[PDB]
Amino acid sequence: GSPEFTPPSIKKIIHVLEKVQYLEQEVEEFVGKKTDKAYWLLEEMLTKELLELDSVETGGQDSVRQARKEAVCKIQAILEKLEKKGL
Repeated sequence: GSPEFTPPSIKKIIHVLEKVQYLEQEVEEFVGKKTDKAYWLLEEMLTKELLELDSVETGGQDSVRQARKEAVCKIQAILEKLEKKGL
């Protein structure tokens, strides 16, 4: 048919990454607390997306390994930003 751009499964990497982008913007607002029930869930939701992306087994996919590592790094930046939003 046609070559097109962006494979089929790659779309998920975008879908998941798109989710992280929204989570980041939410953190900036999030006025939760380090010991708040929402904060736990807030950190919980972030870790959840990271757990989904870090669930692929793969084997010889450089594109996946690169995206997987980059995605996890993003969660790290937000995780700390939240640690200071709680208190």
